[PDB]
Amino acid sequence: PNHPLWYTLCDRYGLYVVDEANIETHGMVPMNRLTDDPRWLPAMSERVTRMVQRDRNHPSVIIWSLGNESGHGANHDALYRWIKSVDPSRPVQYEGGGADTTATDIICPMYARVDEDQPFPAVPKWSIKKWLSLPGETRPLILCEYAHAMGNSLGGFAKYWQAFRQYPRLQGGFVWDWVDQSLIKYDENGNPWSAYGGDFGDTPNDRQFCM
Amino acid sequence: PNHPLWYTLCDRYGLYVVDEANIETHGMVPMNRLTDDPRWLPAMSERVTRMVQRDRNHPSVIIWSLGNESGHGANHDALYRWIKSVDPSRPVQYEGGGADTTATDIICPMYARVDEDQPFPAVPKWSIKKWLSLPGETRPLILCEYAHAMGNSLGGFAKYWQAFRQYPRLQGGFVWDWVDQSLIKYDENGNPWSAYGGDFGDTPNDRQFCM
Ligand code: NA
Ligand code: NA
Ligand code: NA
Ligand code: NA
Repeated sequence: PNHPLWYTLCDRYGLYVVDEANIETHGMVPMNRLTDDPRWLPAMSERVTRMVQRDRNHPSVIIWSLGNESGHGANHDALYRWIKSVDPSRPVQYEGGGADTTATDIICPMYARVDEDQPFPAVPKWSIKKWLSLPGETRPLILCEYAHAMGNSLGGFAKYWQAFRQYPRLQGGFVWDWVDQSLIKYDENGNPWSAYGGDFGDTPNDRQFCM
Repeated sequence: PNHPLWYTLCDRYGLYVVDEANIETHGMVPMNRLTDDPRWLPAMSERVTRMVQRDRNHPSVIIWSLGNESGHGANHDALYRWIKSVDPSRPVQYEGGGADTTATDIICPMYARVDEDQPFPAVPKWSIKKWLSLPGETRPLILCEYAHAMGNSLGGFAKYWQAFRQYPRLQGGFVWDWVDQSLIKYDENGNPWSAYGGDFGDTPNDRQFCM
């Protein structure tokens, strides 16, 4: 959840907002270790329910998200249902555990390609075109993350947009991401420069991957 | 319906057969002029019912077809239902009226392309990959006719097969077609040569389009 002013500005200027609970357990092995554990349901529930209680009157918020990169655990299903019950006005989405779980109203993969399949075990990233028509699948598809804009990037961006326009059920995506997470440091002469991971003596670090 | 021996041979040698009623009204304007007419329901019914009565015990027959290029009329819907009631063991397909009507269990277009839409009014031929995922669509897609093998042809054949293998619900198709419809004529020296439309003084005719 963002600073409260963000929603007011999105209401007034006009932007569709996905409001996302502060839950990410990416570094767990496996990713759902905490999210499939009922001992962690109370802490997770507060991050979801208190978001909804705060932001539910904002017209700019059109979709609730259960968080990010926390696998798919039973706690996700419980909290998916909680939202559906308390606020029927907004779809609920969540990408974890394969982007098309029972905890999402929208097929919301991250970095699924347009034409090329990436058949990872358990959590494949199918071509977005192929994903829509898998036996029994009926949901819309909007990428929660795509076209990773790191440095000299956005090659093949037009390929996504051609697909989006041709396929009714491909309804777009969210580019990753808006702004480089570089920080200002100062040299000997007091001149500013853009810094990334490791530049503060932080270790271990992931270097430029924050930009 | 074919010569009775054809089905015996397909039973014993092993080929899947689509058994198709002798109903084609292509030259009508519009194409469904007779098939939407209840006066023509009796004649149409006999061409469907008498085929099913004859061929229903052949294991090689796996799908029934209501005919070819007769648009989509209420007579098709009536006869689709007759077959489903009398023989639940086999799906029913029919391409007329846009390949995805209420008179077909299988999306069965003719010459729909792999990636390219052909958005004809009323009877569009969508990209096969796109067709599967149109809002609400759940049926398998098998082209009743594709890769028109006229003369020096079959360019782009590999594109269909790549798509068939990638997409579960793209379950193949039937090439058009097996054998040139050329006829033997003899010259002044009694030498045989291959003839087509117009070579018998038949007029009007469509020349080499039978090959
Ligand atoms: Na679209
Ligand atoms: Na990053
Ligand atoms: Na297939
Ligand atoms: Na022909």
